[PDB]
Amino acid sequence: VPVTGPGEESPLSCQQSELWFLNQRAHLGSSYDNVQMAYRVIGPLDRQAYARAFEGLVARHAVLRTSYLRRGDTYVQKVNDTTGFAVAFEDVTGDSAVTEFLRAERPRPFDPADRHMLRVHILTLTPYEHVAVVTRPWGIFDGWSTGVFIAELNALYQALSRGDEPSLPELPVQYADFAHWQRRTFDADARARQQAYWRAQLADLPSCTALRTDYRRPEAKSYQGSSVEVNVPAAVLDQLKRVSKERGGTLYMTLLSAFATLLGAHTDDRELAIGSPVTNRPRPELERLVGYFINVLVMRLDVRPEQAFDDLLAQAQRVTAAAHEHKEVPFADLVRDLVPEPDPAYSPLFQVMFNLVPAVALGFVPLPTDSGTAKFDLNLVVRETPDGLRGYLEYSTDLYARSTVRSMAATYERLLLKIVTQPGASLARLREAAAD
Amino acid sequence: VPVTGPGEESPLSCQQSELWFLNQRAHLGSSYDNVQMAYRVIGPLDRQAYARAFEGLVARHAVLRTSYLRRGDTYVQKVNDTTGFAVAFEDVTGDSAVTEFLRAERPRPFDPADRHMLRVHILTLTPYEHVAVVTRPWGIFDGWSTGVFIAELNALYQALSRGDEPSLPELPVQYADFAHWQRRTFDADARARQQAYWRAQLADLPSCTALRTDYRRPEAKSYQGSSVEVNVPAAVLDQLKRVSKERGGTLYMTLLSAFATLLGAHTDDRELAIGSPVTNRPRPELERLVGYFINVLVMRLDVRPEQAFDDLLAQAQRVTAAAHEHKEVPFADLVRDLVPEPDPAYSPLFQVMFNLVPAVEADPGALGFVPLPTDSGTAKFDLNLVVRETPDGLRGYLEYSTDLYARSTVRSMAATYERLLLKIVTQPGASLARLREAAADGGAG
Repeated sequence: VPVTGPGEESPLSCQQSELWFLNQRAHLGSSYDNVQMAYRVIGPLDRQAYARAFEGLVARHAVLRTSYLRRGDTYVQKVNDTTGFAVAFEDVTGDSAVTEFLRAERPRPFDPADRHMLRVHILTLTPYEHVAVVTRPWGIFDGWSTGVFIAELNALYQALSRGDEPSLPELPVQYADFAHWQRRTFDADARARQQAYWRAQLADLPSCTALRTDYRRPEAKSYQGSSVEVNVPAAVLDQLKRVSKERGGTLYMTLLSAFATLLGAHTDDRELAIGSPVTNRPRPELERLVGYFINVLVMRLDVRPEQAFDDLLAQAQRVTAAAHEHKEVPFADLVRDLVPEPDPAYSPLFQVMFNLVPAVALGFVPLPTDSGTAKFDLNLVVRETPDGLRGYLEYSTDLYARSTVRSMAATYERLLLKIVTQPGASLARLREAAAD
Repeated sequence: VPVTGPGEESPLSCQQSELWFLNQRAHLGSSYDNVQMAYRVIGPLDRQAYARAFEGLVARHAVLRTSYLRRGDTYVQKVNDTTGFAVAFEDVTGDSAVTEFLRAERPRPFDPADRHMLRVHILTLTPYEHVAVVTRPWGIFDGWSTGVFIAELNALYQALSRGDEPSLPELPVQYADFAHWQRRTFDADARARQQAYWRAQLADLPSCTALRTDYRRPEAKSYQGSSVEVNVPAAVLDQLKRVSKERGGTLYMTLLSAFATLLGAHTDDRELAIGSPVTNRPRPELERLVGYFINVLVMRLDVRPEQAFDDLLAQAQRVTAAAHEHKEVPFADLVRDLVPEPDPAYSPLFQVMFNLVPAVEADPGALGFVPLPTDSGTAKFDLNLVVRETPDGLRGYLEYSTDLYARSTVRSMAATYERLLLKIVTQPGASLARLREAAADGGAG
């Protein structure tokens, strides 16, 4: 319900506890974590109409035009009018020039006091070829919001180029209203209950995972990394979705179990802590908004090699269900409460992350950009697509070489198929089968 | 003379005003400016002997073992012992893996209160090939100190490889003794005089150059950049030296004049502010130390197109001669005095830098060295020409900000510079405009 008026300051969210400037690193830089999205537009493009489409898209969503102010010991979010935003134009010749311009564009600092958290550039190569550049800092909005952003941009441009009136569904509630609703629902009791549950669940947990690396762990993390591509065919993904249904779980649980089985071949521990970002949209009005609804949970999973993968999958389902009940407490609070002094050589409470994002005339070709960053030792971000299962494995170059991570992705691809074919075997047998 | 005892606190020298923790940037990080020196050691290397040679350097050179501790609103240098230093050994298979390892290791932080201010990695590739990574923060030692460091490393390694003992010339003084002398060798008057000279010399100057760029200038500098190669034949260098000695100047003056003439084709200002780093080692004792002895001086040149090149050469001689007499006050102090509020769009007090690196001065089973190209993709200035003298001619690169320039424009600028040098060689008394239009015969790139 609307509980926000003009000139009123709203608090933050549980998922807004790690935007980009609440996780500052001294040796890395404030803007090392910016998110840049670039597209190539093909065909006769009404450039002014496309700029107006971006203007209207910014004016439609209030997260793209919200500021952050320091009120004593805490911060508040304020909504600004779309006045001031403008799409910048530049004539660029060649692909290498575009790449160099993008590399120069991404690390430009964003400020908490910025009126707009977005930077839009249209690069004019030819009268028929253009490049659209979208840049934001970390913690602004997630992949769901990105798909909504792109779809609404395309619709509004199509409705505005040929002099028509744009027609898009009205957004029922604002993000600030959602934060206000969560504040009054989650004040002091459920927070304490979830914190106690995570304290008891994550008890007697090692501070770090004894994962074997190619290079010695430095006394301080550099957070420089790369990524390698992982691809799963559509038939294997369909078979995974089928085998997940028979066990009463979802595809995310099966894929997380596969990731846990992958990591047991490089560690001697029996308990693996795998972080995982999960969507928290507990209302019908939130499936359409643009914003950050993602929170991080640690999956404490027993990885004894002698247990059959069915038992592992059931244990993973139970752990996810128990964590899905306690997904409201921010991960930063858990880290600061359970690790008072973080060792600068590794990431707190887990060193491996798994992510699964749900499935989402001019021609559009996305421009891949490698940020060259790694917040964890490993990070799996996989996507659901009509032609299969596509994603990347983000690794740290302090500890790992490229070849080992590529082999890890390949054996993960083999492991998914081996799980599909023979789910009745144990983890040791599964890894032995996937060794070849 | 040595006036320092063990475990005694010492003040900071003038060239130490720019190490890393007094020139931090919020969005760049603490370790964006780390100087990674990497080179390939080819042939049979005694890896443990090489590590012992680096340790002997750390023991010999107290700068590589000095800590920096805050005492109030300043910093002091305390010379720790040689205990603690060790060489990290890693096994790397592949040059792309080496490049990724270098990119990851370079931004690893250094602490002001560390016991040793260098990281040495002997990346093992094959039994007869190695990569020696000497990563240090900015301001630890400079190019001349880099040459001294490399020569002493070679001497120590050649002494320790076989069953011999180290035999190196004894160092009469230490950098702490140099700092004590430098703080003694003024009565609060030299700083005032040099500050007054530099504030009077740069007065009535634009806060930024009106140079033409391919792209519009962003609100904040991204500090990303690239470079293009500059190459000059040996004969052209010899003729340039002949012209310089005929006119009563040096090679640096002629190259700076040529650089200023090149920049006139891309601007409408009648004056140019060009920054340049210079060596300050005013003692025979300091000529073989390891340390930081570089200050940055800015050269102001008039580039009106109706004047002959000889007038520009004379003006360059005058300004360079006057600059070397006032090369003690740090450039950071000049920036603080003359620039109250810096603009994040451009570098302060100058956006073009010209650098002339001083020149650097046989067993069957010796080792070969190949300096790995360390292009960090950083740019502190809009344009940065860095050249050095070699027996094969003149070598260097032209560093440009990627926020403003495409590669083709800077490549055309480099070609125009190399053509203008030859035009100057073959035409002594031409005019600036005539030289520019003669050097423009590049066929539009």
